[PDB]
Amino acid sequence: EFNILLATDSYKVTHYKQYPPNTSKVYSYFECREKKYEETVFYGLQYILNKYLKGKVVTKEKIQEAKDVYKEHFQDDVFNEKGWNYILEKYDGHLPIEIKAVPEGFVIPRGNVLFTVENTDPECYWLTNWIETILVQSWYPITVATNSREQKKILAKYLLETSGNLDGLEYKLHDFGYRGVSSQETAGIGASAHLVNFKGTDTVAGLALIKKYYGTKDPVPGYSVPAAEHSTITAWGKDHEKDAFEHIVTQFSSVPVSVVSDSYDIYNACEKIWGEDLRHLIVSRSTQAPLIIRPDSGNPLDTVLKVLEILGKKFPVTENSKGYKLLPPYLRVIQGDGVDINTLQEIVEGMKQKMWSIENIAFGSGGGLLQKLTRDLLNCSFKCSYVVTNGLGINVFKDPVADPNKRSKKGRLSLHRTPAGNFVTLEEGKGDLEEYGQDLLHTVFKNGKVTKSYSFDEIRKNAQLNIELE
Amino acid sequence: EFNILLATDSYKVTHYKQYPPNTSKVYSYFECREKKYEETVFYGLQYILNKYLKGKVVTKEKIQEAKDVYKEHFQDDVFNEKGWNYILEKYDGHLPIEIKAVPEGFVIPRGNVLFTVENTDPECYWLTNWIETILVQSWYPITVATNSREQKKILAKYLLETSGNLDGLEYKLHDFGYRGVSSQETAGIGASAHLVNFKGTDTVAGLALIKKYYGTKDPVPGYSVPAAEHSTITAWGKDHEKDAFEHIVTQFSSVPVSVVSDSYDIYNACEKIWGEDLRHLIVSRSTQAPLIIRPDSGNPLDTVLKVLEILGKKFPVTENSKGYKLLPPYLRVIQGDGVDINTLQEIVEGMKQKMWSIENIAFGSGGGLLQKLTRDLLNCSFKCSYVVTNGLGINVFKDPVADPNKRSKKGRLSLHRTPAGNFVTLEEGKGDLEEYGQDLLHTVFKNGKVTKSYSFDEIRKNAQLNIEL
Ligand SMILES: O=C(Nc1ccc(S(=O)(=O)c2ccccc2)cc1)[C@H]1C[C@@H]1c1cccnc1
Ligand SMILES: O=C(Nc1ccc(S(=O)(=O)c2ccccc2)cc1)[C@H]1C[C@@H]1c1cccnc1
Repeated sequence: EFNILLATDSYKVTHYKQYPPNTSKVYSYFECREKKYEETVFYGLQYILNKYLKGKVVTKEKIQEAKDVYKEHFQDDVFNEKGWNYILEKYDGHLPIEIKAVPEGFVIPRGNVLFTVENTDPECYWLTNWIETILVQSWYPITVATNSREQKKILAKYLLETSGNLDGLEYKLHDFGYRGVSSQETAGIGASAHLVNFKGTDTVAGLALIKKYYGTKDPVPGYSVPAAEHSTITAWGKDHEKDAFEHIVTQFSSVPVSVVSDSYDIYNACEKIWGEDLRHLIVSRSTQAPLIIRPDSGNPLDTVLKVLEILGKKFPVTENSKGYKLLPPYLRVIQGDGVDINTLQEIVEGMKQKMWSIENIAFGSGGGLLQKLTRDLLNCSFKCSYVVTNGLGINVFKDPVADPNKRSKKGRLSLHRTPAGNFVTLEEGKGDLEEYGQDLLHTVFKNGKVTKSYSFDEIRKNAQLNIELE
Repeated sequence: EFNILLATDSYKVTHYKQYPPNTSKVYSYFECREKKYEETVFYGLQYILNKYLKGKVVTKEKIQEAKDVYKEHFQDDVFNEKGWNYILEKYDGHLPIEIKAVPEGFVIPRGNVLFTVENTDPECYWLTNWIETILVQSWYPITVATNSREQKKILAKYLLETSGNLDGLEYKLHDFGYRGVSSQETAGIGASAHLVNFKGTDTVAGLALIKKYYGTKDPVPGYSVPAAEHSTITAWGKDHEKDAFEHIVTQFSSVPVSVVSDSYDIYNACEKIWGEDLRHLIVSRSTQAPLIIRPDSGNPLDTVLKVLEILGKKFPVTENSKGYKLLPPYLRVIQGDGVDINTLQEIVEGMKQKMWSIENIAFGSGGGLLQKLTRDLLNCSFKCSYVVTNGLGINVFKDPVADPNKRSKKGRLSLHRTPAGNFVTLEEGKGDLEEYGQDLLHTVFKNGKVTKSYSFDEIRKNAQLNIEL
């Protein structure tokens, strides 16, 4: 049983006493602050609104629970029981909050307003920033989606250059991150964010999240293929690696199958086992059911190049119309160890220099894709920009002397199209002057209700690469 | 509804068809593989056992749900319906698995077995590694607890050197990480792991997790203090920072209060606002209710030093018995921006060089504490080491030619004390020889039941520093 009264930074419990007396409005906004990663994919707020913020989120029992916990946590009675009771009695426990946001999947340059939050009842001035902590966690799906998309750009560039098209791009980066994230909930959120850009995942948790909170026309948003792990190879015993390989490809003879080949000696496995002993079982496979050889150790670039070199001498290689080398359609490789945005770039460039097409390879990423990310990558941040005290609106901001990068925006904000079709954020309520057309933010939450939402299909469309559109 | 049949890496769905025929046993183990972080705090498994693995975790509906999902996910009917129905019918949906583990809170050197997993029914040979994915997520609380403990060692060293004792050590690193982690669940898990070592947190989610899954004799495991955020200062308007400060310290006049002081000019705030305009409201405060000044920007070391330099000119400073400078007891500082294990070390060393006692300062850490950590920090890994096929036990392992660091252990494992009091993991069932005393692994889970549990108090005792001991 989630309790929103216990889902904030502890100090926020004490803030209702700290604002100027007679403050009736607190207005705040979220941005990926300007400071690589010049544009961000806005994704994940809809999950948060539906799972945690909407409907009756306050009850008598939840208030009492919070009261009891904070009494001990602070060793003092500081909890705003009266404020929460007001929301319970007046609004049947629905949050008197209005949130405006850019559409999910939108790709927006750094330093723009992405969403705004304000209270709709003057008694609830303190509520706007109470929910900062939970809303700021949107940094995570934003960052996964953005970093995943940047990797897609790299793959698109190199696939296009070495093959002349983008066929299969959406399957070139596979999510291996389930075991490497910090929790089950994180796994679902992170996997869903990756699926904004790609269709391949082994993080099953992502599927149910998308189905529940976003929705797709297709039965599922993401797909996988049969594959071995080291245990299904090593269990056969060291002297029987060939027997394991034979059993596995025979069990999965009519569908694609990935077989990890580095349990003892990746180079021996490729040259002698796959390349000689079991070659007859590989060359007989359909192009719809390739063997995918999976190295999993050593220097990622060096290993990929040597594996390709070996396979190229054991199997018939062709030269595509761009002049790049291509394995036969029944044989592919996946590199799924040590892949992050940096090593991904290094590998595809190294392959290009050695005249190997990117068609030959797919990538798996686990820790790099879903865990090795923090809120400071895109500087995702929530700040108060406008208050009303004694009936007077005041534009407020921080501006630390030692770090101009931490300066925050002033006043009421709105997002607009510029004459050249770019994005601009207007401060100080200047959007009201109507010199930049209509505000692009939409009301997505109001008084306990979700007022606008997006399907996962819409989100994917919004997040497309320019080259995909082109 | 959580569904264990949908809580694994997709490929594991296909593994029941890949093991050698006639395999009746798959036995696997978890270690923080050897390759800085020489010892790890084992913490978090009990949460996973209770929340996800115990009791009736298989139902008719869950099997059908998984069948339907995997049919579309694989575009093929590969799911092991028979195997899961067997567990449902035979064991009322309880997992026929035995897990043995080192006690939670134990501090164990890298490269040792921390827990093992095996099937208790030959039909369920495939189940051992089905649950690898969910169990391996224990890397996270282990890593948070370990990294938090390592920072405690640094703090202990410098607090001892500059003050002669360890008073208040357990409040020197405060958890600010709630907003900076990836989910609500991660927040609770991570916060609870930090509380193995310290008592200060603003990540409230940690308290509920501890109360539900571990338990403490005290009402709560962690505590906080009133504090401002930038919004409660900036809301007063730029020209009224002083009014904000005055209002806040007066509202919280008899309890500790932290006030963020860098909204516009941290140095002006310290020298002119706190140091002159409002000095009378500070020097009158109780030692049990100090003002804690919070910088939040700039180079962390340079800023801390300059803040201390400023305050030392405006407030009466003493010299402790170790020769280090000490602010009056109604005034302290917290650095809570950009703190991680590396910068923490830099700050305390810099303070020591400038003759400032660590008594003067506490640290807050958010992203560095709970989010900027990965599974490869401690190389937390789950591997199969033993199987029985055709009634014969076989010791199995991986040993990749290009990376000896990824070699895994062979056979049945056990953990023991060495004659010198250290730890050793015995391989190949050699623990059976009884030459190394009792196995330190205890059965914690068997056939759907949690069989051994630890309180959070016990875990804290196990995880104590030597210096504390
Ligand atoms: O290699 C694996 N899967 C896998 C392999 C290849 C691809 S692929 O090349 O994109 C692909 C996709 C669709 C059809 C054919 C090939 C997609 C997934 C799994 C063993 C690896 C894995 C899964 C989970 C966690 N860690 C590693
Ligand atoms: O400074 C803050 N709290 C805080 C300040 C000082 C300490 S302390 O110095 O360890 C301490 C502990 C116990 C009693 C008295 C003082 C402990 C916590 C909160 C504003 C900062 C915060 C909280 C949450 C997220 N981000 C920043």
